[PDB]
Amino acid sequence: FVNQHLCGSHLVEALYLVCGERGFFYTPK
Amino acid sequence: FVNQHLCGSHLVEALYLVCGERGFFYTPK
Amino acid sequence: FVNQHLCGSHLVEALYLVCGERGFFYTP
Amino acid sequence: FVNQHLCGSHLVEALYLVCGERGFFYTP
Amino acid sequence: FVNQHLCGSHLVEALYLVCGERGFFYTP
Amino acid sequence: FVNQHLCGSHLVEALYLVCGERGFFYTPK
Amino acid sequence: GIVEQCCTSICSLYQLENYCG
Amino acid sequence: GIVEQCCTSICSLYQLENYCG
Amino acid sequence: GIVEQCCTSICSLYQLENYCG
Amino acid sequence: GIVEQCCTSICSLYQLENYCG
Amino acid sequence: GIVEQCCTSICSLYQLENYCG
Amino acid sequence: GIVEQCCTSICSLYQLENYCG
Ligand SMILES: [Ca+2]
Ligand SMILES: [Ca+2]
Ligand SMILES: [Ca+2]
Ligand SMILES: [Cl-]
Ligand SMILES: [Cl-]
Ligand SMILES: [Zn+2]
Ligand SMILES: [Zn+2]
Repeated sequence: FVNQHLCGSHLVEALYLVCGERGFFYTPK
Repeated sequence: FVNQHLCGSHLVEALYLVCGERGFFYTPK
Repeated sequence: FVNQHLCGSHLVEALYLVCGERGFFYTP
Repeated sequence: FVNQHLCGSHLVEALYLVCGERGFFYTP
Repeated sequence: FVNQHLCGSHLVEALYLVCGERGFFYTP
Repeated sequence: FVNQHLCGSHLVEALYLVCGERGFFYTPK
Repeated sequence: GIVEQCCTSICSLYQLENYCG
Repeated sequence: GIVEQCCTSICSLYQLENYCG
Repeated sequence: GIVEQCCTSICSLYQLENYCG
Repeated sequence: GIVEQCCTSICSLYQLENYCG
Repeated sequence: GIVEQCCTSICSLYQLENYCG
Repeated sequence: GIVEQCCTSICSLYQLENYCG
């Protein structure tokens, strides 16, 4: 799933930034 | 706080790769 | 389109390296 | 120095996401 | 194409982490 | 040293851009 | 999930805040 | 300049938004 | 702009330089 | 904490796996 | 070559390790 | 090596080109 992998890579970097001290969860398909 | 922020940015990218389908829940302090 | 969004992310990282001390204005 | 160069790489990536369609200027 | 350039950018980050002190060869 | 580990992560991304179709060897020794 | 919501159309940073802890 | 403001003392996302177009 | 130029077809380092300050 | 364990001494890919969910 | 092997079908970390020095 | 040369002093893209294939 190359597109989904590239998307998730950028999603985690954005969540890290947006969520700050709250942290976040990444749950792929 | 800058070095910890930069470090954590690379850690979540590493977790993304290592954890794969399992996903992860990133918590900072 | 998400793919164009991810492309732009890489473009600005490239501009950072290529432009050096000149900097750059990213105008999407 | 290097630590400042690496900081800037991350700054540019965050500006990309924060600024959206407004774009941004990167002046260092 | 662009898709190959963007995929390769992520390949080299993954190679960096996986290979560690061995290093690696990136050859398209 | 983590800061050296983070530096190498950016080095390989710059090498990717600079070298293009030439590719490159990352020899961290 | 976040891949369904955000990997074919763009999610704003406000939308991404839904996945914070 | 953004480097002086944000690479010694960390910048919030609001502070970063100061540099948008 | 740079997106229309460099996301539909790949841009050289010199082509990216045209967007510098 | 992953930050405390891994941001001044390098963590192996093995050690990081302990943080997967 | 790695691009042909891993940019149309996804590669695992084990398959990536094929390219370590 | 690259690490000793480029992590204590900033390397230009031209210096980085030495490590090209
Ligand atoms: Ca990044
Ligand atoms: Ca990255
Ligand atoms: Ca990067
Ligand atoms: Cl991508
Ligand atoms: Cl860094
Ligand atoms: Zn990408
Ligand atoms: Zn970094």
